[PDB]
Amino acid sequence: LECHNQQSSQPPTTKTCSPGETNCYKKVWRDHRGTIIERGCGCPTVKPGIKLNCCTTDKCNN
Repeated sequence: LECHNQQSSQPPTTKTCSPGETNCYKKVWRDHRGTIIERGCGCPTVKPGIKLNCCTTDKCNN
């Protein structure tokens, strides 16, 4: 599996996940810096204050 890994509004990039990984994630929240989006491999738990999407196809987390 490859997923997108760039932050926020930066130009899209990608990485290959570790073997066995079937998830990509995108995670959006606000803090003192502004709005942050983090993208990568896997899928963390749902947390208050964070909008999370996890998807299972190449480059889906754009």
